[PDB]
Amino acid sequence: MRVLTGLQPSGDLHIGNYFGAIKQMVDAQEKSQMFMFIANYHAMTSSQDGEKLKQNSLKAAAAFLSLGIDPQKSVFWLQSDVKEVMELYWILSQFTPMGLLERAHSYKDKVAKGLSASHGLFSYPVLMAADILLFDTRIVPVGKDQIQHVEIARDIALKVNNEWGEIFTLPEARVNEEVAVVVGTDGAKMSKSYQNTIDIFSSEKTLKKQISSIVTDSTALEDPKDHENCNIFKIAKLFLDESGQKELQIRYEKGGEGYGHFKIYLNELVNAYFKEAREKYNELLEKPSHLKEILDFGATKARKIAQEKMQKIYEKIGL
Amino acid sequence: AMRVLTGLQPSGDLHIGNYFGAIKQMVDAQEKSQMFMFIANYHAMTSSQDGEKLKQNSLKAAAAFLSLGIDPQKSVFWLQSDVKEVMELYWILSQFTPMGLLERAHSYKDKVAKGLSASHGLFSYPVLMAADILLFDTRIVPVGKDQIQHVEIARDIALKVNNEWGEIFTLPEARVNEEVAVVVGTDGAKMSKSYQNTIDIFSSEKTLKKQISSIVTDSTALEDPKDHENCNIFKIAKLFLDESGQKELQIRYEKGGEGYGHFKIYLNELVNAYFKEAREKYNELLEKPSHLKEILDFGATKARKIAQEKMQKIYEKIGL
Ligand SMILES: Nc1ncnc2c1ncn2[C@@H]1O[C@H](COP(=O)(O)OP(=O)(O)O)[C@@H](O)[C@H]1O
Ligand SMILES: Nc1ncnc2c1ncn2[C@@H]1O[C@H](COP(=O)(O)OP(=O)(O)O)[C@@H](O)[C@H]1O
Ligand SMILES: N[C@@H](Cc1c[nH]c2ccccc12)C(=O)O
Ligand SMILES: N[C@@H](Cc1c[nH]c2ccccc12)C(=O)O
Ligand code: NA
Ligand code: NA
Repeated sequence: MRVLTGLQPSGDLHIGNYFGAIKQMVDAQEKSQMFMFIANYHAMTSSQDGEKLKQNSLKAAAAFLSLGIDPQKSVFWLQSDVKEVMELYWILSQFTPMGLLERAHSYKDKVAKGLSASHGLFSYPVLMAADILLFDTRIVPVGKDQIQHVEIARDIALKVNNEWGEIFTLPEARVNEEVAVVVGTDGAKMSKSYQNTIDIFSSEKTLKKQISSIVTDSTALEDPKDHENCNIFKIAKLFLDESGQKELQIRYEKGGEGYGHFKIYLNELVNAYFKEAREKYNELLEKPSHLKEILDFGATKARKIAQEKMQKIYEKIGL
Repeated sequence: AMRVLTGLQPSGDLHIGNYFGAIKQMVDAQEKSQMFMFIANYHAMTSSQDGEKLKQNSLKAAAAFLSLGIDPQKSVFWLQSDVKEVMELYWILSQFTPMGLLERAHSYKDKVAKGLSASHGLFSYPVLMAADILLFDTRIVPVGKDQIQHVEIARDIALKVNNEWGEIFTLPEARVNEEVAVVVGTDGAKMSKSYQNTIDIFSSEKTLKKQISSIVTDSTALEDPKDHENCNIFKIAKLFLDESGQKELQIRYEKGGEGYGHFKIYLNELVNAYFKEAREKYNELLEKPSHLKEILDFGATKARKIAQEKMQKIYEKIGL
């Protein structure tokens, strides 16, 4: 069962991304050969500022490598280096009823929040179907809002298979509901669109600003504090084993220590936890030639698989 | 010396109406125009996914146009799918294409109006066509009224792109070719495949004999003078005859003593001799695939160099 994950290059990774998905992805690499790609063609649907898009791609590559993606075990590349996905995209469009795409909620949702009503935004799910189907993907790890896109991919595969014979694997979404939802600085679900994030690859000065923004109770410094509902505790939990959690909890219930101290402590836990990844990340961005090499290594492996599939597709479509 | 670009998407068998109505003009434009012509095989995928047939149609189309006069040395002639850059450009242009432009395309509207369901491919092809045009800095796109809106769409995309990124694309213009003398079919009506009134270029002599035999004549006795002004044999023969050739035929008509059966026999001789070289070349290109490939490969290298230069500029703007 091939697992394939496309990764958005847009924006800074935050601890919610890390504990909610990335860590699981990294720890799954010994279980099977996993496929992961930075989806920079898809990033063009929300911006055409090339200088920014290009840096976003480099940074995303460096972030995921530094967080534990192993290019030896896995197949990790930049979407735009394997150009076969473009041709399959066009071929798959001949099998995609407009009806299927007009219904898609993701286009409506993105338009409603201000994105441009463009052909690229509308066509987003077809290109993603090409990503999935080109590599005979069985399982697509996604957030809940990308489930329908995977479903669209499958519907397309069914239409192709019905016409051409069983040439595509039928993909299914995998969402993990087991995972804790990481609260942001305001108490709501941590997300970039809420600007309530604690970012992984920021300077200590920047991280301090973020942690300081965390909303808390009005409870006096002297009085016992409720750990169960405290955002700081809730985030600290991510960095603490059983004893450390209890030790912090005990500081909460004693009084004489304030949330300002708890924030100081959280800064320490966060800086220490991602210390190694941050240095690796800055190290990769400092010498971009090594990053290009890692990405090229990954592309070579993905391209071989893509080229094998395209040869079969070429037979069916007459290329 | 403005660049003229035409995508070619033939269907069924080519007939003398396609030839004298469009192809000859295109062939003759080569010496004094900068002509780019491609077999639009990506676009043919919108109405068929029968790969076996699609592959053959492409080979036949390339062989046919080469046989009838496309000069690979003078012009740039290639198979669309050999220059893959066009797919990448198509995706980039989609980001600059508002939905309303494509929703208003008649090719999509007409389909939905007659009840049918449309594929994303049908909806999206004006964008791919815009990529075809813009990739090569086309100034002039020779098209049928059919296609005017598509060129306008390509023009709107280019303007949007240029507004965002600078001088990236040349603004293309449609050229409707006017107003070419219609070719009469075997039945008196305009020759067309829909009517089954055609005379085909690359058929067997048996099939040509059959088509010519079907030409509608008048009931005039064998020996009597024939009226060349109303005769479809004569009207069709004119295409293959110079002014004094027609005159010699017309004398034969006015003289009498020769029947329409004999004029049809004559018409066969004219058509077979006129296309003899093209047919032999056509068949040769299909029987020895390597020769056609060499020619298509050459065309593709000339077009690809231009496409690569455009993409280098595009890459700087989109971050690739
Ligand atoms: N606050 C969060 N808590 C748990 N998981 C999260 C959180 N934010 C993102 N994820 C995970 O990361 C993925 C979605 O990332 P994404 O939506 O692009 O980032 P963002 O939160 O900024 O909007 C999903 O797998 C989701 O499970
Ligand atoms: N009878 C004709 N006389 C003049 N030109 C023609 C004729 N039939 C076709 N053409 C030319 O050939 C081109 C393609 O026509 P096409 O759609 O292949 O014909 P049909 O109606 O047989 O399908 C047109 O752009 C037109 O200019
Ligand atoms: N749409 C995905 C990114 C993506 C692109 N192609 C994919 C293929 C498979 C899985 C995910 C993707 C996201 O928003 O995160
Ligand atoms: N759409 C054209 C063929 C075509 C594809 N791309 C083009 C670019 C320019 C001119 C024509 C084309 C037709 O139906 O005949
Ligand atoms: Na978000
Ligand atoms: Na017709």
